[PDB]
Amino acid sequence: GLGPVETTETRPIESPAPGVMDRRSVHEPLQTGIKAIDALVPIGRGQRELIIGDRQTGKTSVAIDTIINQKDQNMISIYVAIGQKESTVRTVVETLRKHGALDYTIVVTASASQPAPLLFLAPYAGVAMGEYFMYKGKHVLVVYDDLSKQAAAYRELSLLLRRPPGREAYPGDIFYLHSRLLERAAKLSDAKGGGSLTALPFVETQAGDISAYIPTNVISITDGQIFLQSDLFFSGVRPAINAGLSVSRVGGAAQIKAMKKVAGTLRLDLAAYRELEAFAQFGSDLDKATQAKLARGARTVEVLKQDLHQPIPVEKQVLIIYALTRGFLDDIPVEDVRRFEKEFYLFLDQNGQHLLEHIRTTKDLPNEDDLNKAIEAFKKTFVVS
Amino acid sequence: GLGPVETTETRPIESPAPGVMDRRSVHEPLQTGIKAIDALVPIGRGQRELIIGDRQTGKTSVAIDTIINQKDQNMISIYVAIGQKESTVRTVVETLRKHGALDYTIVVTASASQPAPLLFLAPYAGVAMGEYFMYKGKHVLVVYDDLSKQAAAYRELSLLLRRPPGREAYPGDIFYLHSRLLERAAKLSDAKG
Amino acid sequence: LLDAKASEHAARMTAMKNATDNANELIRTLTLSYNRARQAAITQEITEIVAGANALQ
Amino acid sequence: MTRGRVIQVMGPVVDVKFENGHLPAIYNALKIQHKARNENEVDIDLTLEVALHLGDDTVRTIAMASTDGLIRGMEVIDTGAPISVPVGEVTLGRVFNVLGEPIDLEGDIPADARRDPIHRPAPKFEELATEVEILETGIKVVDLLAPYIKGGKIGLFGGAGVGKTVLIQELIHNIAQEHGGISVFAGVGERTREGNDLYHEMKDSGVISKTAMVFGQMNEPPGARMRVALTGLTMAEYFRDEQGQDVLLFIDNIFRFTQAGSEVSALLGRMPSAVGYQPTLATEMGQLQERITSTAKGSITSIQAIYVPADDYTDPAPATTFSHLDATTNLERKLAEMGIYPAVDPLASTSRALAPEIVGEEHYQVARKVQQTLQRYKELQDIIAELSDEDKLVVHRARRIQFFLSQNFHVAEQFTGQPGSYVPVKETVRGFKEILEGKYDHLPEDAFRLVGRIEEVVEKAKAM
Amino acid sequence: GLTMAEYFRDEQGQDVLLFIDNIFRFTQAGSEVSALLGRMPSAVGYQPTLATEMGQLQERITSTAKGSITSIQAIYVPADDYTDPAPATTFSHLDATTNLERKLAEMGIYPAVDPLASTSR
Amino acid sequence: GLTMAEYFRDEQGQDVLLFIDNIFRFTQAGSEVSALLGRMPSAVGYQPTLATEMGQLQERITSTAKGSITSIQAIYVPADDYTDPAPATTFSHLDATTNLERKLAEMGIYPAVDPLASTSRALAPEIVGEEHYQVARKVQQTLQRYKELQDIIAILGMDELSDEDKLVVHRARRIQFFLSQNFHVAEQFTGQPGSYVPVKETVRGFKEILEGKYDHLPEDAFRLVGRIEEVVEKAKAMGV
Ligand SMILES: [Mg+2]
Ligand SMILES: [Mg+2]
Ligand SMILES: [Mg+2]
Repeated sequence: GLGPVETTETRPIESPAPGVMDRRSVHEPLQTGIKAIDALVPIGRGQRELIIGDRQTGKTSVAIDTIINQKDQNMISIYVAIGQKESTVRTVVETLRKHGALDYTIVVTASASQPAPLLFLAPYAGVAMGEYFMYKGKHVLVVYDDLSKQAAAYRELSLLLRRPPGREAYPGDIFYLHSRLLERAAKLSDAKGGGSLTALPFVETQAGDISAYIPTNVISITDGQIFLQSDLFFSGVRPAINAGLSVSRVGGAAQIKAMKKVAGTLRLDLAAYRELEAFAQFGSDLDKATQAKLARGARTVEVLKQDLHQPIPVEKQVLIIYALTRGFLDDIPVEDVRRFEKEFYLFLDQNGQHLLEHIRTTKDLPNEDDLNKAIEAFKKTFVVS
Repeated sequence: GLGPVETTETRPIESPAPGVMDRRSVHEPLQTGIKAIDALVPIGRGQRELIIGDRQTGKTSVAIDTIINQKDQNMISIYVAIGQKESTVRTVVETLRKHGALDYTIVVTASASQPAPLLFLAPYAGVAMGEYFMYKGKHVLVVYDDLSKQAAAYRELSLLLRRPPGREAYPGDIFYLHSRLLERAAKLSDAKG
Repeated sequence: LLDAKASEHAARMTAMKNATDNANELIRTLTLSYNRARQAAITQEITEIVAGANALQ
Repeated sequence: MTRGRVIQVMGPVVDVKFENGHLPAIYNALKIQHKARNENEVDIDLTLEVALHLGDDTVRTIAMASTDGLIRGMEVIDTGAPISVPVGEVTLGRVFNVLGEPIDLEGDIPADARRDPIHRPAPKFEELATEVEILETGIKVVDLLAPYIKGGKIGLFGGAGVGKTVLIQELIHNIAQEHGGISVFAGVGERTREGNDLYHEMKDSGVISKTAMVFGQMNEPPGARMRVALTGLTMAEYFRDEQGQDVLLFIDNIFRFTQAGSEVSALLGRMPSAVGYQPTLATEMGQLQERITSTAKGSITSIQAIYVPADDYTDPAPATTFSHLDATTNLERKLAEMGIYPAVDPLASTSRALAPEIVGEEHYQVARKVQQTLQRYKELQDIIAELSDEDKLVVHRARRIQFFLSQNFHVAEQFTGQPGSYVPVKETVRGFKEILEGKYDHLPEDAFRLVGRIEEVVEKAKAM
Repeated sequence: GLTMAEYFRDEQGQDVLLFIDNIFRFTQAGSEVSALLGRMPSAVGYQPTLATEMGQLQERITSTAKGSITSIQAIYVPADDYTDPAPATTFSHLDATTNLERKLAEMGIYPAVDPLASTSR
Repeated sequence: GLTMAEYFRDEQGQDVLLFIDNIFRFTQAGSEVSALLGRMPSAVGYQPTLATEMGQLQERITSTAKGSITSIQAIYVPADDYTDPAPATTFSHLDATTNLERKLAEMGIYPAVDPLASTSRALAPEIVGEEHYQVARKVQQTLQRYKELQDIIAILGMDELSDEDKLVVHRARRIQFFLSQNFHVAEQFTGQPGSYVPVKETVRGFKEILEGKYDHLPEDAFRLVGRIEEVVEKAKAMGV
């Protein structure tokens, strides 16, 4: 209700995808601000990563934090809400407006009370609006609130038109409907301009069952998935990401040199800790390399926790993960790791003003001796309770 | 590709089985040549024995050895290949020809690229070929290399005719399909030959 | 007594190893039966859907 | 004359009405080419494939592209033959789609070339080879433990991050260099990003001059992804039949072939089979795989990547495809984490050609002895991480045996420096027999890393 | 009941409560007529128009600029199977859950609301 | 055959026996026909009229005031599934049932009757007696208790049980082996002549087994014998 929209162009909703020879490999990174994603499951510009999990796991929060983080990264964001409640859409738009994220964002909405064709047509409209910027040299990011509600709406339309059904009554061309949409996200070559479009579809499961028809359909199209668990959400772990079932086939090519040099040890440590986490009740284990690994794993798990909004710059993430992996956190007890990292961030803003600039300008982590001296200097001031 | 076959008789594919008062008990041995079968699971002339196992357990080898062993015994062997690979059928025929087992063997073939209607008539063609010798006083042995492929071909054919499927999508007469075929094997009485 | 304590701990370790192996084998057989049930459920559901849809015509 | 007209359009399914006694045969190709007459129309360039004769001069067909913009009553042309693709030396080094049109922006194939139909019956019984032969790849582990067979089928159970696109390039290079063969790669249900990556990799390593490529993308209608493997198959059959070469054919995922077939069957209104598959699953698989044979002229050998749904090996699709395979090859991560290339599992990999009547008696015995030694070493891991008398010697021999299975490839030279080698089967068998006997027990274990014959390890030890 | 409640929100500007004995039955009733109207069945023998009906019901209770309607709904899960289409469809409209436990009622805690199983957004 | 038996029953007042080789094939053939008759299929593809046809057949086999018809029927279970529509429907017409299981046959126990799922309407204290009822109930109770302990024996073992549980297992294995027998018609397979045991001897033998009288003999001496004196003789010939 702000008046008419004054445009002068139109784009067909059903248009073809860029060809095999019209593309280029993914190298630039997409910074989200969540440490777990940015370290273990990196996303590059032009990728298609799936976010999958049950309800009551907080996927909209992940999407909203990612959207907010793009303030000074020269990106245009599009948020598509399919089958959601109008009240939640209104509060999400109000959250976006407060953080000043409405200067580069477009919202397309088809709530649960709308006719089924609108729910089926919304994602194509979103990607059609994105392609206009994509084909002029810009970078776009499209989020689909749920790809299962669109599939259900399409199934309803097909059954009402008397088209032969299939498994779980879905039509024959239900894989086509989603693959034709998700193959329009690309990274263009230098001859076509150099623009890109990144896609983050959502799929909701029931009781954590990923064997269902649509969940297996969308897993086999995308370039990797992020798994959110309902057990970790209830306990209070935000975000409730699972690194044992999350993959990214683009890999380290979507990362900076410092993050590459830092993330491997963290991955190995978390993998080691995940096996023995369930047996902490029975101590008296091998004193050599069991409780040491338990302590390192607990320190790792505390580092990866985060709070709603307030994303973190990549240099700060790199520096804190470097501090954790080099053995600078063993003296600090588990209950003080969060406060330690917060006060470290505060410390770097005053007396660490050159390491951050070196990482920003060069994209490589600073000299080891200077880093060690800085972390040694901070520890003498931090008072441990 | 060796030229035309010069026969002068025919037999219907669908034919009745011998009656209750036409048979007699089995009292003669069929020697396979394999110690484990010949000592633990003996087989008689006129019997119906099933060989069952997973893929890659080598039952074609058992069939070939049994067919080869009948060189001296006055037996006529028939080998039916349903849904196999034509290359393996070629090599099996080559193995049979080496050991001189083609003087008393007929091979009926329907490979995996042939239509389902042809994959489903092959056992009946084989039994029709065998009954010609059987009803003259001779002794025959017939091998069906896979009934689980005949069943799948029949299910495919019957689903295209829009017939309501049962358990595992198999039709209602999938038992009749096999029972009507395996009831043509018998040990005839002395009045019948 | 010290010899007895050593023997006790060795026996407990070996018994736990055997128990774990048995549990693993049971898991294997249960998984086989589960896959059979999964396939049967899918087949029956799709058959019912198509049988219902064919009734209108 | 011989013009049809559109009657119905339901997504990817079309109906065309023809004249009396002028219907096209099943599997033919029909063409729609329309130019916008007024401002209320669009331009159309579409190809359709005949599927059923419904009666009343009506034919039901599936579409190979998008059907948006079709109007009832538009003219349809009957070509008179199935999809025909160009064959010969003109297809080497180029990228095509299901219709045979190049998609690499290097020009068009001239209209006077020779084209061959997609659909064809399999070779007859009297034209096959009566014996079983062995394909010498030149890779030590594959040649020793899981031998290949001319005209056979191999299942590659690899994945992402294990070194699959390097093994494929090595196979292409070795076959072309030593035997003179040609390679065809067919990608069914292929992501566009990964196709781009593979094309650039092949152009970098230089093998693109000996291979043809066909791509059926993930964003194509189910009819298109169902008939891509047939285009690569008919491109390879030319070199097999006309020239008499030994040709390689790679299939990127044989599971997406069956999935596309099931989607097409659902679109046509058929009663589903068990677990919801098409009633004609086995017939379609057999019609694809029976054209990959070894005749009296040449042979086609197929390497196919298989995905197993739900980790269920008894599922109808893997169970149907496993009855055609002659060998398997498994790549595993931890073997790559130890720096062993290629990362082939030496105990999970199997083959039906490892029998004494095919490879002789020396080869068979050496292979079994290597397998038993490796199995024992695998068993002893729990104890190891002075146990017995012979176990120390077992471990001492097994470390060397496990390290000697690695090799230096001609396609890793551009990244490492080493020339890369090609090891014959007799040489690798002799080397493994000598290692088993212990003739080279007095050398460091690191010398047995990324070398060719058994002389190179001795030279490495001498120079180290 | 919904149209009886909306009058007070839209005309008196009050804050109203709406209790629903079993929302599940609502959806169930729809299926019982769907096949008789001549409609092809969807998964588990439900009507093809399930989410549309539930959304058209549940979207009318909101908080406008005048007043609000807040609804407490009791839901029965068939055989305690939470993946059934009807509970799975209606669970995407809920903001909070309130669990009543017999264990706390036996010991003399009134109300018997479970503190470790009740959730809210 | 039903008509042939009904003539005798209703016209000569005789007592007639009726054997049916496999009553499942009757419903299976009905299912095959109903598809071509043009009927909408029921669950698992069966005919809509399964129960009506079964009842129309099975209600003529009764004992009226003139004579009686004792019918013994063998019923097939498809794919070893006892919850199939046909066995489930036929279960409701029977006075005494006998369920054979493949697991018991795989262990060599013959016949393979399941001792807990087989029922009879004549197992009442006033019909068979009072000793018989108590003996049968105690045997069934011990077999059920042994059945409850199978999983924990499978995973942990026999060393983590109480003394009473070990005693229960000790007697249960003996009872399960003593339920087997050697038949006259099975002589051509094995070689043993075959056995016949009256009721009182069976009750006596199981009463002695339950009392711990034969707890020292090997568990293998109980297989394929007629009576308990034969158990004693077989144990004696075994060197014990
Ligand atoms: Mg959520
Ligand atoms: Mg076979
Ligand atoms: Mg019987």
